[PDB]
Amino acid sequence: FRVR
Amino acid sequence: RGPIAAHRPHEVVFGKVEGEDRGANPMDPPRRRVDPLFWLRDDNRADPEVLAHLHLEKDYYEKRAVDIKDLAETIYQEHISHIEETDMSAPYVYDRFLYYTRDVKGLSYKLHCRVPAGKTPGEGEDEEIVLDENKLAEGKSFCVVGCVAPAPPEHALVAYSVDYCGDEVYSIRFVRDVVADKVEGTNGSVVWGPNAECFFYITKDASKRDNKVWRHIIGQPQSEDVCLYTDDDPLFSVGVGRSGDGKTLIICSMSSETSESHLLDLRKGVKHNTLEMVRPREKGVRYTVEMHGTDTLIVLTNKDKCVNGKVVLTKRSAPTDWGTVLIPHDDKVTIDDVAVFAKFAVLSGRRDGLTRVWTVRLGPDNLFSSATLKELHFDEPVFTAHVVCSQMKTYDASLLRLRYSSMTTPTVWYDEDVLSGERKVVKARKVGGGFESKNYVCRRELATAPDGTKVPISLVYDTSIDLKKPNPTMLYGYGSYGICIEPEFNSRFLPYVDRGMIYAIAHVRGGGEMGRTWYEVGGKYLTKRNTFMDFIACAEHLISSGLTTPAQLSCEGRSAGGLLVGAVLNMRPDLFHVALAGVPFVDVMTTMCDPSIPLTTGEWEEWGNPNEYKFFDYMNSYSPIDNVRAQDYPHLMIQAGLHDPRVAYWEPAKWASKLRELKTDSNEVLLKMDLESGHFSASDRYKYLRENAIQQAFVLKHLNVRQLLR
Repeated sequence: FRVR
Repeated sequence: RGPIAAHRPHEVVFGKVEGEDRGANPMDPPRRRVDPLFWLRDDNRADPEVLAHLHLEKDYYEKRAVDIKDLAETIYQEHISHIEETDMSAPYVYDRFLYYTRDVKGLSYKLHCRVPAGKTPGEGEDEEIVLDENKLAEGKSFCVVGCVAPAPPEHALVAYSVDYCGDEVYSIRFVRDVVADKVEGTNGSVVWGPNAECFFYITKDASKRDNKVWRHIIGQPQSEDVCLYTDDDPLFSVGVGRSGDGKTLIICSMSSETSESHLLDLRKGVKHNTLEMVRPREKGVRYTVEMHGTDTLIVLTNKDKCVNGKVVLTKRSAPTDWGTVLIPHDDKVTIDDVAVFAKFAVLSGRRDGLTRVWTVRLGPDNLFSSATLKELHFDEPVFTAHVVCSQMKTYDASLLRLRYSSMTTPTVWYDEDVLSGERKVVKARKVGGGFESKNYVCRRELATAPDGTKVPISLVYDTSIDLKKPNPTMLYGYGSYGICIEPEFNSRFLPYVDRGMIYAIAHVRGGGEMGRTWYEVGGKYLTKRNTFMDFIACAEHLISSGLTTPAQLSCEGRSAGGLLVGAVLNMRPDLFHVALAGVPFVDVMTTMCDPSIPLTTGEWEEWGNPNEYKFFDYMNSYSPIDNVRAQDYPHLMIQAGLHDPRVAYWEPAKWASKLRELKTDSNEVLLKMDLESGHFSASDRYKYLRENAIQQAFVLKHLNVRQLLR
């Protein structure tokens, strides 16, 4: 919270 | 051989494109190139030609996965016997209640239960089952709950959010339909106003960006909700939170290198909507805000070249005055964030490449006292700790909740008195299957990067393997975003270490293990190639120190770590015999140029933006798909998910077809596509474990190790  | 998709010519453009938004300063005239496999992208996930191609791949996969079905089975059971099927979590005070989660032995989803303040947590007469995820998941392929939010004081209304396909868009609903309100298209976060009168949520956007914060009032059609805050800047996402005392709401914007906050007064009720700017965004400046009562703002920030952070103290009324510094910036200490309570604050961060945690008290003056900083003591030299904030529900509290772990020690949660120092266990994790810590040891080597830099390696192995000869090893990597792969306990690796293998985490730059700079200078933008070269360095160290040889060495990455895998197989494929890449970010140029793919504009401030001269060539030199070439690669399994809102399904799909197309070796490249799940899934079940088992099976198969040491 928010990524690869 | 294997499936190879057909080439259909499509030009992809890099630079300026009328009508589209390719960033502040894009190339002109633009550059073009052919991507013969562009078609594999369908935004609607419905194309017949595509779905067909995925069948071919599903066929190939199943056809080639027959002879590990039986080992993956022996390994699922190990998993189960390590997992503890009937369980309770670590119960925490939230108001007039103790809250906790529960698992039951046949069942795939947690229960969310509640017990009144002064009673005893456990299945019983006192226990109200707030949500039963199994009843939610009833005859559905996919089911994830984002949030379970009861409404302050009472906890009569409880709201929750649910995604049914995994593209990570949520509806918000209420338990047992006590009320009829529904909220569609949200990020999942629910934050409450006072007295259950209303709450706050966050809608997605074009390309699934979190760009808006809204109020929802009970008794109303979503259509009547008031949007409080938009950020229109494609580089940013909006966040939202509640102050300790719950009288203040916190709205922010976060790009990768820049922040902004606002405040809203909840003491003035549902029709009061005017915000209070904190410090206007200034490029390069990041900062996070936490309230103490209604007036004092406690700001963690990187301003004035304080890269690892400094925590400042200011007033609501003069919120740009940051001359008062509570905790000053230290070169060797990173501060990742603060939590603030009535009587103190927890700082979470880093020193010596391990997680650390400090506490700060008020003085006799009733104002925060620099001189009261205490660093919290832990027993093992190499460990992992975080404060659990999702369990600190009480502003007046004196007990602070921590999760503590090491690659040797199964997890513990426990309370600790901020003042006294004393540590009671709340829950210690039990591991069956005859496991014991004393069978394992974990030490830290250091590899040498081509530029002299020392890259840390964390490793664990069964104490009884022979170290006087090479051993089969798995080397795992991340390391983007500033995210650190922790040396914490994880049962998931027991199947490897139980068979005489060495499990190993490469702490590459891009990570934040060694401080914020390990990421911002070391591994990002025009120094992103270190991620890959540091990794390669760790692996050469493993070989020349004699721990392993490449025929016995494997590697694993996921998401951005998939990127790491794909680059590293492009460069030094000879170092590995077998390789896992789950949900792998690999079609870098193509995705990164295009604003419509769900995470691209955020990450123009991570890898760079290839619509720009500054970044085109560099990214090209490591983009995995773009660097596939005629040479041997090792056995590789790729795991993808159809509704993956983070790494698009088509990405690994192309990379798998291109590998098979160009590769001159004859090892297997299998690609597992769960058409039911997203990014994180594989699944939200016992099927997660099933999925994970084939992965280990595939590797152990290729390593030629099957036999436990007990």
